[PDB]
Amino acid sequence: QNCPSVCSCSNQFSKVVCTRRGLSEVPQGIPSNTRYLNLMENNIQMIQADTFRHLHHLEVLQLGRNSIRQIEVGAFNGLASLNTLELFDNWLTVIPSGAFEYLSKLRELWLRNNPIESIPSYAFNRVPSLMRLDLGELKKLEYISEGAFEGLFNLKYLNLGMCNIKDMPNLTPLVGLEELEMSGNHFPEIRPGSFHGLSSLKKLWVMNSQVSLIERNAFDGLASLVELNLAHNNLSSLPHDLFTPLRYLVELHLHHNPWNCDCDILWLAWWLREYISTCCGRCHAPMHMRGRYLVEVDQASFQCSAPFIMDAPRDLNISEGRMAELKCRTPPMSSVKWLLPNGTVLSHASRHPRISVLNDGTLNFSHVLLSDTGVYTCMVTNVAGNSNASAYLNV
Amino acid sequence: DYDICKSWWEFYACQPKVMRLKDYVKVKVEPSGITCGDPPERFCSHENPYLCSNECDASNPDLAHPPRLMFDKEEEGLATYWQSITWSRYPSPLEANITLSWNKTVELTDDVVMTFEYGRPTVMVLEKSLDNGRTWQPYQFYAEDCMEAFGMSARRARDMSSRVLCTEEYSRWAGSKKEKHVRFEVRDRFAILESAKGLKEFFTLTDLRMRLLRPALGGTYVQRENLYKYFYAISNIEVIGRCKCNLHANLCSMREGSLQCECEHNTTGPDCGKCKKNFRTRSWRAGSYLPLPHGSPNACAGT
Ligand SMILES: *[C@@H]1O[C@H](CO)[C@@H](O)[C@H](O)[C@H]1NC(C)=O
Ligand SMILES: *[C@@H]1O[C@H](CO)[C@@H](O)[C@H](O)[C@H]1NC(C)=O
Ligand SMILES: [Ca+2]
Repeated sequence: QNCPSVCSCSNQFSKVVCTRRGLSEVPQGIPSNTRYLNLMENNIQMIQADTFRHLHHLEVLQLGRNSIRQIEVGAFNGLASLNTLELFDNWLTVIPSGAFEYLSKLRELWLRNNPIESIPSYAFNRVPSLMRLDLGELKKLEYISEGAFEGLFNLKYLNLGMCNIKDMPNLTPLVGLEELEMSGNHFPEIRPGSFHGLSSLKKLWVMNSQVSLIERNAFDGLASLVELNLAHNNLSSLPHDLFTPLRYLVELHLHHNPWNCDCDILWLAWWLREYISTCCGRCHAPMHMRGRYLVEVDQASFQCSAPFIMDAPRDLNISEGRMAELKCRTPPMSSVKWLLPNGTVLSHASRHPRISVLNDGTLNFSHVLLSDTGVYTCMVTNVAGNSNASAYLNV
Repeated sequence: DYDICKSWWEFYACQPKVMRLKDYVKVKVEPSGITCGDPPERFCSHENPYLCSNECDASNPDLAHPPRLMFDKEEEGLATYWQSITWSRYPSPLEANITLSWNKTVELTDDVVMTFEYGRPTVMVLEKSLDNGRTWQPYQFYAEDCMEAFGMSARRARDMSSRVLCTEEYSRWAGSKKEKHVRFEVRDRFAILESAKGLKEFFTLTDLRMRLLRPALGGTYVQRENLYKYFYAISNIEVIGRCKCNLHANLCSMREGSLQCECEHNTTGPDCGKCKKNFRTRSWRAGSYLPLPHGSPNACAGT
């Protein structure tokens, strides 16, 4: 019916601002008309059960920049209209999974900059309506469960940046994820398994992550990819035909990388001239190319070698059940694919249950079967040309 | 070192106490309309483009961000900041000039430290005036890419000999919680009594100006989809120094709206640069540090 003394309302009565106060607790008489409530820059330590029980029109609850340590099970009861829940910059050490109970209209959950120690299994599963989740700046994060992101069928945005993550979490349940923010972590190598099951991904940000190498066919599974940000890393080159299966890739951020402008960047220099100016940065090496933008790098003054298959695959006589290898020592940046006798083509990205293509080009088997008999061709490609070498696998 | 003017009369050279110069500063924020609030604007984060929690409304005192917030005394963790409008006018540059007016010659003793909120500028200039804003000279150039912004070679004040340089050390994107400062290395420049003319004159000024040319970009190029991410926000500009009294005063106070030396040694004027009316037998001389420890007073005399 009326505005609280420690708060400031608006003519609509939609907006209630209670910022820059010495509040240790949430105001007692918040009007039922409220759509947007601001409770930032206060000393609130605990959100008691049924606190906002009668605020049925509340769309945005701003609880950011406070001292919130505990959130009770029924703290968010009666919040049928809640779309945005901002809980960033608090003292939360555990995700309040029970508190996010009946929030059927919740689309945005900001939990960034919190002393959250662990993301347990099936957390956020009680909110399948969630579309935007920010778990950034979690400096005290020690554990992420494999089933942590389970139940989030409608999630389109995930921010897990500045969490000091050393190895990629299981993002497979996020089937409909379109935007991923992984910037500010530690990933020296980007593997094809790192982003497995992210078919719907359109935007990928892996800035300031100390990336020194991107493995062969790493982004191959990311068919829907529109935007890729790999800026501010230690990248000197990218594998041949890395962006070729990315039919929808139009926005690229490749700057602040110590690019080695030799025959290996020529495919990229062509790709950017044909599909994309201030987006990709400059050559840091060799000295003759230093300072030039990779978009302005001209192949017209380049003399290149075709793929050198230094060690062609050797013929193998092996018994059923044994592990077998077909080596293919080729320049590390070249494109490598394997043609099996059945006619199927395998890459480093392929998820075959027995036969795997390693990053060095070698074809691993784990255990051979009677059906694995015939000619296996190592197919290598560069900007200068292509090379092929076959081997016969017996039993 | 040089605090006492008179004792037992016997005179000595004197300096006023080191002040927190931001307490007595006048502000000029150009152009008109650069400060947020009219009309109200919602600000988004570079870390999360959907996190648009903060708003600037000049009508509401709790949501307002006036220029005065760059100099006020702050309580533990309760930072107050001046905020600029969003880069809604892009591709047209988001430029702002913050002028620090004192109407008095002040000598710098410590580093000029500017504290930015939610991102430092990609391109900025720090300038000084000795004639209340008539002529201007640069102190230091700040750019993410020194060659792209000013066509100057990126140099560090740390690697310097016995000069105006461009530094890249205070412009990179490192988030909203880390690397909030842009500083002018006063103590390091002095580290390289001295009777050099240009030395004391270098750290002397009436005004300071910050030519904010390009805001924080969040690590990459500008994304036209959300321009509400790009703005300026300054919580504090710490200016530390003393009044220039030509070694004729030990007190500097607010008189007629601005700071003025409490002149001793029979001298007059704002900086004690002239002989007082009845003491003009000898022409005005500025006090000297030599010989140590008291120094030569060089007082004005009567008949
Ligand atoms: C593989 O077996 C064939 C006979 O089936 C033999 O001629 C060939 O030399 C063998 N190669 C190796 C490496 O054992
Ligand atoms: C900033 O000051 C310079 C003169 O030093 C002036 O030419 C320029 O137009 C000013 N810019 C703004 C936005 O006031
Ligand atoms: Ca302030």
